Amino acid sequence: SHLVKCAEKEKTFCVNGGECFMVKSNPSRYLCKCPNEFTGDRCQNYVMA
Amino acid sequence: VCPGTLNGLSVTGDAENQYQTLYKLYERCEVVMGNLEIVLTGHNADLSFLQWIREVTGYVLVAMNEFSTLPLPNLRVVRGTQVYDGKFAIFVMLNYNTNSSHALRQLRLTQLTEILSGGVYIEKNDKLCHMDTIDWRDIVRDRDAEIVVKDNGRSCPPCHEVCKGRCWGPGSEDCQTLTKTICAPQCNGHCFGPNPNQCCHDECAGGCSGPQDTDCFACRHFNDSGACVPRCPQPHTKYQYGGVCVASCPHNFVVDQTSCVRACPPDKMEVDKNGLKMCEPCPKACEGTGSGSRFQTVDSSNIDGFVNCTKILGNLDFLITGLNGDPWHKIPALDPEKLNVFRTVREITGYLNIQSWPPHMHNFSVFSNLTTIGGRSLYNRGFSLLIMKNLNVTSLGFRSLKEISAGRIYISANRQLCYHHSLNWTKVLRGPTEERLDIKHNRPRRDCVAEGKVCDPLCSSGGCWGPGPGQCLSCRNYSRGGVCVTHCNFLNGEPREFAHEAECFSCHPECQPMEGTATCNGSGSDTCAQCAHFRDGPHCVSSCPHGVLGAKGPIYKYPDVQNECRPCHENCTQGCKGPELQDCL
Amino acid sequence: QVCTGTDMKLRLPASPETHLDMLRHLYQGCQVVQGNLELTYLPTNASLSFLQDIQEVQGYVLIAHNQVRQVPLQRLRIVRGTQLFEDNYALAVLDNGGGLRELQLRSLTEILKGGVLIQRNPQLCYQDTILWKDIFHKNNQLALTLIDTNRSRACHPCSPMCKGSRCWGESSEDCQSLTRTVCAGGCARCKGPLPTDCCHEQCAAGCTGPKHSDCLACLHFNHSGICELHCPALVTYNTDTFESMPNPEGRYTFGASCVTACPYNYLSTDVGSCTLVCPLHNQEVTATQRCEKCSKPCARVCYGLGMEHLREVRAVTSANIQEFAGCKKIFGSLAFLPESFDGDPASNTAPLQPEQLQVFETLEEITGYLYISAWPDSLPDLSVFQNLQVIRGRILHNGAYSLTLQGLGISWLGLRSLRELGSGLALIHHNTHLCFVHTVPWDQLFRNPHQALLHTANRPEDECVGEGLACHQLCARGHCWGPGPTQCVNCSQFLRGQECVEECRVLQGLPREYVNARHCLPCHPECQPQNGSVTCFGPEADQCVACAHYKDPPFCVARCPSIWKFPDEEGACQPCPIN
Ligand SMILES: *[C@@H]1O[C@H](CO)[C@@H](O[C@@H]2O[C@H](CO)[C@@H](O[C@@H]3O[C@H](CO)[C@@H](O)[C@H](O[C@H]4O[C@H](CO)[C@@H](O)[C@H](O)[C@@H]4O)[C@@H]3O)[C@H](O)[C@H]2NC(C)=O)[C@H](O)[C@H]1NC(C)=O
Ligand SMILES: *[C@@H]1O[C@H](CO)[C@@H](O[C@@H]2O[C@H](CO)[C@@H](O)[C@H](O)[C@H]2NC(C)=O)[C@H](O)[C@H]1NC(C)=O
Ligand SMILES: *[C@@H]1O[C@H](CO)[C@@H](O[C@@H]2O[C@H](CO)[C@@H](O)[C@H](O)[C@H]2NC(C)=O)[C@H](O)[C@H]1NC(C)=O
Ligand SMILES: *[C@@H]1O[C@H](CO)[C@@H](O)[C@H](O)[C@H]1NC(C)=O
Ligand SMILES: *[C@@H]1O[C@H](CO)[C@@H](O)[C@H](O)[C@H]1NC(C)=O
Ligand SMILES: *[C@@H]1O[C@H](CO)[C@@H](O)[C@H](O)[C@H]1NC(C)=O
Ligand SMILES: *[C@@H]1O[C@H](CO)[C@@H](O)[C@H](O)[C@H]1NC(C)=O
Ligand SMILES: *[C@@H]1O[C@H](CO)[C@@H](O)[C@H](O)[C@H]1NC(C)=O
Repeated sequence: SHLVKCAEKEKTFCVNGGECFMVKSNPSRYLCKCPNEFTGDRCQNYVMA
Repeated sequence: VCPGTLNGLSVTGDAENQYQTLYKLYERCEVVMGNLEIVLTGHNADLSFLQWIREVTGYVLVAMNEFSTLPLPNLRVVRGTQVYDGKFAIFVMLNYNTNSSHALRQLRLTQLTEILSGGVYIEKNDKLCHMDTIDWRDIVRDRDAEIVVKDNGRSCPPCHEVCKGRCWGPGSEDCQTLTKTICAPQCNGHCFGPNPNQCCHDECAGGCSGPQDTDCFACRHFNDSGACVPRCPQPHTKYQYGGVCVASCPHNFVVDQTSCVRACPPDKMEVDKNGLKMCEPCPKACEGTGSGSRFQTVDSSNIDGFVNCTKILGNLDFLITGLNGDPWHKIPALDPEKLNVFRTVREITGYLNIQSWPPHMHNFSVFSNLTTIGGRSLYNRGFSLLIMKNLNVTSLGFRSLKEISAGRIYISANRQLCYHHSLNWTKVLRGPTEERLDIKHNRPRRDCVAEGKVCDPLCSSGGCWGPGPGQCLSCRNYSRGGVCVTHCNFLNGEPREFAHEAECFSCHPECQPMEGTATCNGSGSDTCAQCAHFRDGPHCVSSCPHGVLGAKGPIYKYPDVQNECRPCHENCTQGCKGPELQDCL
Repeated sequence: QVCTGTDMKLRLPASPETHLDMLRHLYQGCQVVQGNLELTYLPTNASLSFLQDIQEVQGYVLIAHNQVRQVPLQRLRIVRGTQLFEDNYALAVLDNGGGLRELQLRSLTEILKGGVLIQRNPQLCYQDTILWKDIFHKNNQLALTLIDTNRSRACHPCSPMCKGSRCWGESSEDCQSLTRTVCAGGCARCKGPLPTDCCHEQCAAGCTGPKHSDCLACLHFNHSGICELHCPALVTYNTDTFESMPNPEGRYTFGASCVTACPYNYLSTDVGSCTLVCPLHNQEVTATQRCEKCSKPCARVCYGLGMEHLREVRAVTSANIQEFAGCKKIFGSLAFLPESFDGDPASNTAPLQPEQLQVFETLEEITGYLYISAWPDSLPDLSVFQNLQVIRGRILHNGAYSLTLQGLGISWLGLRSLRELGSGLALIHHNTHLCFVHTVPWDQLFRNPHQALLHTANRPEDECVGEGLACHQLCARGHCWGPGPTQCVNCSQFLRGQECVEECRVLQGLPREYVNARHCLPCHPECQPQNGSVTCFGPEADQCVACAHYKDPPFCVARCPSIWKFPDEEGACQPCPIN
């Protein structure tokens, strides 16, 4: 698709999950795909109920 | 009405988990209290649940997903109170598959009438048609806002002839309706007709049905029982609370010039009056964390701001990244001993949210002096107390907590948490609790009782926060400070006491202990049944006074045969043995 | 360009000799009048050119008992009617017989409240030719007009070029403009018969274009050229975050426009309103002044005439003078009339005595005016008010005067402490014995560009010289309130206890003193006089150069105390060994 894996100096952006991605988009745009139990822009919060 | 999200292109789980989360949040939502974010949605998603959204408080983001149409036919107002990149209220980016099998071709925003703040960004969409056929300046309120609508489609069809060159799609049902760029020169806003006498009211948003302050889709400021106004009635009068006019301010908010606010201005303090609190012209500005503040969690660089804090003006969040560190910002892990800085806090005005705690701490004893949790600011919706997934905690420990002023409780998934089963929440959470507790997946009652993890026999039917005396909400018989007892030392015991408000208080040091009756009726020198030593008027003393300076200068008294004290002769030195001149020392 | 006008109705001028100058000082340079515009009792061919700039009157316009042929108000656009002349009238033209021949009100297109009363003017032409219905606002009004046509003059018809024969005068420039009764659809105001000529709904008099920036006069408030329904709040509210904030663009409400601060002599409020009187359950607090709310029972306040229980009371009398005992600031005015110092056979009230006037000895500030038209013949001055510093003039006598003295047997004013006249004119006339008026630096008492002193019929300057009446030779710049060394405005030498002298007795004399800034003060009784040198450094026993009696180390003392101390060989006090 339109995403690639974060470089080793960038991978610490996402927490708890670690699935950090970069948008291929002139400024840098950081994504993370969180585990089922985590949410928020960096996966920092638990999912309720 | 539903809460919004703030994920910034991040997603939770796989394609089906992402759809089910999006579906449940917006299933029957009319007004989004935050942002509307649709990111990485699959081509097989049924998005018809979005047909009921009419108003969005923040921004609308649709990015890197594939589906033919965006079904928002009833969205009129985007308020833009939160703006993506600081520029754009509507953000549409890269919505097509790189193999061209699926892509977003139509937005279907046929009723979008006003954007009150921010611009429009629609860029890099190879199959998205009719974006250069929309008069976006008829929709955007702010003349200085940036609009970027460029690389969208190549071989797109023309608009239907009835659309007059402006449309959302290839048909009459998709034509754009203009409300501002077709007005009489006098209106300076949206209209409901071409005549100078058909302009909408200044206080109305999203278009109007007539020229009045009630014939409007949405209000720009306050809604006063159907009327849109720039301010609520001033000295009948009404209070300004969250975009509506109300007869009285909620009990958990403080009044500042007829407005209800979460906290007072920098130059005012909260003062208790009759029922409600008011802001008056201060104490240390101990600000909280979470949404609306500078940081998301208590951490190794943030916890120092709570030294000598008694009242937190905001929320108190403990997230995993505030305990184990955060390498992305070079923040070291938090020293568990520094959590004792919260033992001085008596009130939190917002919510208390604990998602992680140190592995060697089995309770929350650092909050044992906490008496009130406020509901002025809630975690998402409803919840003002949140304790979840703490796998080493066996008791709550909130000894002093007597009131939660508003909101809901979320205590769940704490596999070791035990004593809370006995806790009578109706005496802690103000108002009805049947629909507000949500307590699930903690240590089973079966195993909690079977292992003997229950509260002391002197503890009342109100319940408790832990295993021992002083952790109960109330006790069956008497207290001695925090700790509860079977009885007071009134008629027996080495120290002796008296009753006051079901607590035991000691008798004056000079009080004579009684046998068969109460030793004293108070802690004073004049509240005892008998004097242990010498009597000086109504007060019992260890000896008669000598060298005392009063209204007439030095005062000296002598004891009698019954140990009562009497004044010495007016011509004595440093005392006497009697009332006569020859009795002087 | 803003002034408050007058409040005379049909009453006679206080001073017919200065009446035209009173009107000229209040109105010369004004474009907006905050009160009533009253042009009454004018002489034939009066110099009325100072009225040509007025565009707005917030109250009523009264023109009455004048001998002048025309009044130059061609620029007046709007009369708002916030105060009405009698029952439901905003424009009143009465008994102008010389007399008026033409109204010439060319610019007048709007009256927001009240009718038109034009009666007994047996020279006026066109009062019955004007379509007064186009001038009355669209909003519901009684819109009553009483037009007297008994002009007794052969007036020419409106210029042959005047469409519909509607005009203010005999010339082609005098035609009435129609801006309401000729508009398309529902428009209250327009430039012409087309829908495209309609004015913005916040315009009052009319407009030069369709926008709320094109109005000739604003219907509600003028926000720096933009006509708006409300003036921007000082403090705003966020409905999404539940917080209050200061507004960087917030403004104060003053008359019918927005300002960044209240004008001098006006009290600010927490809602942005600029007022003269604080609302109920508030206090007046200084910094510039503002009104603040009471968080506990409000402090005791002294009130004068026109305020609270004295609103209907005309003057201070023996039945109310005791209400000012112990007061420093009076909220209201003071008036002393012939009725104050004489008897009242109907109310059974005794006359005031000179000994009762002493209740004002503690008075420092008056919020209204000071009007004295009677005063005891045994008092050669106004020394009862020698401690009066500030007269605010928030309430003015007849709407114009804050300090007025009429017909008093006074030799000099004597108002020593007076340093400010916050607003209003000063009127001093018919005081046949009064000399010290030209000796007062009146230019240092006034604050507003529209203030001046008006005087006539007082003691001539040549008689002041012939009787030897002049300022004491120590008075700075020759400025004084009376002939005595205690009555200078300021002095070149030493001030003592409010009495100017050439020398402070520091180096010579039986008593000895010390200098502190411009004042000369006595030394402590225990200080030893030094012949040709300094005796003390201040008023205390421990500030002496040498002791007159005994030296007790912490201070000079008459005798050693009996702690028990004894005099030693050097003249000092030491603790005794016997205790
Ligand atoms: C709302 O408030 C605004 C701002 O206060 C107000 O606009 C102002 O109107 C006055 C009206 O006189 C303007 O004053 C002019 O200033 C220019 C400066 O060069 C002068 O040349 C003008 O002189 C004319 O009038 C004189 C009167 O005697 C004549 O002698 C002379 O020959 C000229 O004809 C005049 O003094 C002022 O400049 C503006 N201010 C701004 C910022 O535009 C407005 O009128 C208020 N009302 C409405 C409905 O908007
Ligand atoms: C102003 O607030 C009132 C409620 O006090 C709104 O009236 C409600 O509107 C919803 C819209 O679907 C209806 O379902 C409710 O039944 C209405 N309530 C009542 C009592 O009629 C009104 O629409 C709001 N107006 C604006 C512009 O926001
Ligand atoms: C313990 O819990 C019960 C509910 O299980 C509480 O019962 C309340 O009893 C009062 C008696 O007048 C009723 O008015 C309330 O409506 C009842 N509450 C509910 C939710 O039904 C009882 O108050 C609690 N006891 C203590 C000591 O906390
Ligand atoms: C306030 O903070 C300082 C920081 O060292 C601390 O020493 C002091 O004891 C605190 N005061 C109180 C009342 O706790
Ligand atoms: C709270 O935790 C401490 C941690 O060592 C523990 O010693 C204590 O037993 C716990 N207290 C209660 C009342 O459960
Ligand atoms: C209140 O705070 C002090 C601070 O150390 C603590 O010792 C005490 O146990 C607290 N009281 C309760 C009831 O938890
Ligand atoms: C006043 O005007 C009326 C208008 O018709 C007239 O009849 C009446 O005679 C006039 N009064 C006098 C004294 O002329
Ligand atoms: C008073 O007069 C003297 C004359 O030299 C001058 O120095 C001083 O500044 C004056 N003070 C005032 C308040 O006018």
